[PDB]
Amino acid sequence: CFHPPYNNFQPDRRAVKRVGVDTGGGTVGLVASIYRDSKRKIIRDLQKQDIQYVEYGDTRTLIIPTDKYFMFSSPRLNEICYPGLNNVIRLLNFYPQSTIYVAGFTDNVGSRSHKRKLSQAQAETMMTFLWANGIAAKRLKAEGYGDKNAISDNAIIHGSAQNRRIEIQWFTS
Amino acid sequence: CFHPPYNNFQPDRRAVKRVGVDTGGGTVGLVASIYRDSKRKIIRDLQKQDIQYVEYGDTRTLIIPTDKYFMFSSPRLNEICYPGLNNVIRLLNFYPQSTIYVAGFTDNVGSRSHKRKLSQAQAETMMTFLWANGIAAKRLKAEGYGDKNAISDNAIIHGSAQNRRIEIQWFTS
Amino acid sequence: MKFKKPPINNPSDDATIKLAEAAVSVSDSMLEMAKVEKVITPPSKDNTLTIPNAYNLQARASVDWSGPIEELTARIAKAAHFRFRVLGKSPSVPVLISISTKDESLAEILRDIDYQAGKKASIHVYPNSQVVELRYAKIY
Amino acid sequence: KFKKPPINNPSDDATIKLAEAAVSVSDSMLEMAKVEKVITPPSKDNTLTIPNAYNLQARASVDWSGPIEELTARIAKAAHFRFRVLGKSPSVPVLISISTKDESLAEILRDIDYQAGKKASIHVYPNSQVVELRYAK
Amino acid sequence: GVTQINGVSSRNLQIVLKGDPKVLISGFVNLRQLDMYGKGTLSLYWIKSDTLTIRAKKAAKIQLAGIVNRLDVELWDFAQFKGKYLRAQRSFVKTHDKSVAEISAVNHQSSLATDASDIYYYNLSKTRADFMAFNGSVLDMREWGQSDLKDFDRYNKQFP
Amino acid sequence: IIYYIQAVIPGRAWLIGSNGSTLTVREGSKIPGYGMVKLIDSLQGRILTSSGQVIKFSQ
Amino acid sequence: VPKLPCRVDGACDATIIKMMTDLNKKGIKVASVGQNYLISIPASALFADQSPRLNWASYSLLNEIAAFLKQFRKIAITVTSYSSKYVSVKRERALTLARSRVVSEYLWSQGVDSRIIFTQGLGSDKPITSYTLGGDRSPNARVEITFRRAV
Repeated sequence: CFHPPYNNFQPDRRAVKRVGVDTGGGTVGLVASIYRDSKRKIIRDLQKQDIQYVEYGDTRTLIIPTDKYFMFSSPRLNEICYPGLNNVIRLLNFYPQSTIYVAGFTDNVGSRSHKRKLSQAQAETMMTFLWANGIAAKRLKAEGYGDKNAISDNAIIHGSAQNRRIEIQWFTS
Repeated sequence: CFHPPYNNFQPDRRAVKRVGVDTGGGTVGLVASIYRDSKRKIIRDLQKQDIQYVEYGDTRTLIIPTDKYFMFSSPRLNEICYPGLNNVIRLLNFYPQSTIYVAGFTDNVGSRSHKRKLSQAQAETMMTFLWANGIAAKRLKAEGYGDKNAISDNAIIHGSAQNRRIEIQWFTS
Repeated sequence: MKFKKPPINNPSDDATIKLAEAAVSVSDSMLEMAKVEKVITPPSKDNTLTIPNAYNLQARASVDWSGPIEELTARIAKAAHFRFRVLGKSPSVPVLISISTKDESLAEILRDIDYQAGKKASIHVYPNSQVVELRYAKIY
Repeated sequence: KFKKPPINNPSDDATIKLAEAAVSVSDSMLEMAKVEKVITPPSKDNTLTIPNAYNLQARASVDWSGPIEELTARIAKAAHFRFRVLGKSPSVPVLISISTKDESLAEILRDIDYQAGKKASIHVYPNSQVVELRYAK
Repeated sequence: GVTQINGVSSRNLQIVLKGDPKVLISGFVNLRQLDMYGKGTLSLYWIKSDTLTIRAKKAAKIQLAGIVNRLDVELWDFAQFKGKYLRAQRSFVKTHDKSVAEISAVNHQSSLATDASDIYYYNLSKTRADFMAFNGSVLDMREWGQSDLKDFDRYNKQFP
Repeated sequence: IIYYIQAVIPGRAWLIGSNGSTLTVREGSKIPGYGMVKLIDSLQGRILTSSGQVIKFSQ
Repeated sequence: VPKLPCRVDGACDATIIKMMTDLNKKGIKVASVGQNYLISIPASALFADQSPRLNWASYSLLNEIAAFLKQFRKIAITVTSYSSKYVSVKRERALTLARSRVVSEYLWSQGVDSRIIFTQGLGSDKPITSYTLGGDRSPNARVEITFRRAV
């Protein structure tokens, strides 16, 4: 079956469950499996949760809100939102040659050293979670920027909520 | 068919379209063609647009309003009014021996050097458009007058609108 | 043989007629004074010495602005990838400009801002350090 | 297939005259400003240049509105320079105002010199590590 | 046959070439007409003329410099006109397929490029008028870094 | 008397004066009123002289 | 309430979603991250083969984009053009500058209510794809219009 905290970092044998409830037809179980392990349904599942995906050229980017995937003002990872993290591992499993950059961003409230240190901690936590699921250490790099290059306006409430985020970029070659 | 920006400065094969919609009668297509390529219907089409034609002796003159054939206060040519320009080329195709004079005129508002320079620019633009449609360089001359010799009164609104114009004169021999 | 005269425009409003007649007289009064003043005191120097051009000062812009000077100068400098610097104290009565142009280079935009600033502020450009500098006048 | 006209085009023989008058007035404004403006050449501009020593590139954050000597002495002390004064302080002191969040000290010194005007000057010697505030007689 | 003439001072000259010559002439020439039909190359240092008419046909290379009151240029295919450093007052230039022109008009410039041909100017004339037909192109190709470049006016500003 | 230029090639230049007198100048030669020539620029119409001034195109 | 305005005029959320969906199916890329917006257009749908001359039919697409841009409120727009490598660096720097000048002029002619439009052309300096086999058919010859929605 499935162990809810990260399945002991083992790949879950997901397809056999569908082909067991459908043989308990084999062809219908194979069609349901080959639909849900495809890339577009995984992309739609990240769309169903609060994670944004942007593809432009051969550069791909994931945008993750710290509001739902971290506990408040800490580098601890929020354990109720494990389906999103498992879907991130499943999507990242499709590109086994590229290099990964993870970058952390906060808003403008507080002191500068505080913002930089919190960003660095959160980026390292997400990089460590990526490394512990099988990805080799030579493919990864984490960086924490402060309020360096924002994407919304910090003088309003919703845009300031949209500014606190984690960026994941990766190439193809 | 027809390319709307100036047909790549090619002569449009106009008659075959009429004889194709009438053979798709041949005699009726020839009568419609020999009516619409005649001089009087072309003169009536320039009358239908806002271009005036005056014939007196063996000197012929075209009067063109800059209000509809140029963009505002610039030497750029207004591309929505291309049927009138194509009809000008079609009418000017009938006199292949004469020499051409094009003269530009503005109204009285502004400074003198400004009026002269704008007139010179507009006359050169219309001369270049004539030269690019096949007419040889030894047959053309452009001149820009300011508010030199007006044809209406500049103290009233409609006459001042009538004073801004391009004059095209040509001979027979 | 219908007779017609070429300029046939849209109908006009008599309010616009009255404004046009006032504006023409304003314009030629303006012409005579500028002619007299140019004759009396001929200028000798040009702000090309203080604002030379450079590469990536040749990107182009079209602008419609009716406010204070600092934010516009900051936007132009940020588009030109230059640092922005302010010298002196801003006055209490603000320095207002009004620019309405179309498709001219940033060096000319900066020169027009410099010309309209008048006796109140000045623009300097240092291309070797990539700096746009605005300085206020020591008045009040 | 379609070219549309400009949306606010002067398509009216009164509006056209109004717009031409509006063009010529602004041309005359540009002419007047060009005659009226006085400039200085960049060769003989009397403002302190950036003294580009290593110690004067440190970033700072200043809020001050008061006499010039105390603020310049603190700037000198922060740059590990020495500081000396040549002249006589007037009865009414020279008042400046600096309000910045992240800017270097060499340029703070440049602003101090610009705001001081004709009454005082700032000189930087980067071999014998000293700055000097010189009054006007 | 290559040709190297150093010093010509004539008040009239007419040159037509038919084969594959490689000629270069120095001096002062009031040239009037030029027609090229081969793989000819030609260069002149100074010309102080009054009216030039150039017709180039197959693959010809021309390199002129000097003062010209009126210039007319026709390039047909695979022809290159290196008219940079030739400062002309009036220019009429027409280019057909896969031909290259370098123009230096001063007062008045009139140009047409029809299909996959190129016109490059190198000076900002007081009045400019350019037309494009199929895939031809007229480009600015100036420096961008000179300290005293001058921008367009109300009267120069045409949009290609 | 002041001098202008007419046409510039890499290596030599052709000049006109106020009086209508033509002149041809090398990379290094002597002209009266300016002095000694040390740079002929081809991409930019400017020639520096020994007296620190530059000769350029007409306007 | 009956005399104050109740919304910004001529703008509707359904119209924004409809036009964004239609543009993405047509092939023009519309993306939004935070409040920044990007419209990316392939150069083949606008220009001829590396000449700054528009086709006559692409003005409908520019009209559609202008109708999209009138839905927002904004301060500055940037238009930047990029091309592919043909002859030298100068020829495509001139080409991209001319292309951006023409496109921003037609957009300014239509009624986009912006205060500044900046235009630049970068040549073939910043490619978004390592596959450089096409000419103007290449995916990395494009024009990009970027802005920030203001309040």
